[PDB]
Amino acid sequence: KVDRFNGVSEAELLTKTLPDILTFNLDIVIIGINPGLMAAYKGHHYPGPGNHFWKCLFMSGLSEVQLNHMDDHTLPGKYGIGFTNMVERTTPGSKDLSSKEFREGGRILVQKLQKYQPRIAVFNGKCIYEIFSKEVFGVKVKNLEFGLQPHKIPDTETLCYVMPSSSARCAQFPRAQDKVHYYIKLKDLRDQLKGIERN
DNA sequence: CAGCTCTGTACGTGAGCGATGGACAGCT
DNA sequence: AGCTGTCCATCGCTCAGTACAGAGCTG
Repeated sequence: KVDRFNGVSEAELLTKTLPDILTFNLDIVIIGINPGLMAAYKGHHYPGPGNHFWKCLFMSGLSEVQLNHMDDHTLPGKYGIGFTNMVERTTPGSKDLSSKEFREGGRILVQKLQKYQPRIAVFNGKCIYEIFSKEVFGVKVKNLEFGLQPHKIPDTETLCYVMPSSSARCAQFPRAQDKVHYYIKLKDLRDQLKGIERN
């Protein structure tokens, strides 16, 4: 046996959830798939020592310094960034989640986005946008692409932006460096929106 | 046949944890 | 010089979505 959670069982973590960090007037809401074990353990967003989220946020220039999971509550006020997940239930990986859980998450998610109305809904993972698109827009494309989506959240001006998951489980974008392009394009989209709005 | 959905599988990089053993200091 | 134990550098093992082939299904 290997002690990964400082004496806390995996079974206890599987019962924990991760709070949303949402406010009104946000530029960005990072939508994770669900909490992984370390996120359920810490009660903070993307604490995975290998998770690329905080590294990509810094390397892209979305944060001026390298931040970590303990900084997640400062993001709404300082950077205009919030957090939620498509699915509430904690699991080791995306593969443990059922189609029903994802669709229930999708309905709750669109209601949250319609309430907070961030400038950009950022899907941190292709898999959750695949479900969201079919469920909310009734659209299923053969080749779903990353980046800006051609659909706004219904009854809002909220854009949908898709990125490969920040999880290092994903072999197709093996390093933080391979995902940073999407974070840079996110920053550019944010800056472009703030330019049009300011007169 | 030809699209589709569904499921099983393979995949690159970097980090914590636990085991290993060489360096070395304190003893006598 | 001989013994013994700690430190810690280092290594192996495990871990943290996505694309796609092929089966099964249906138009």
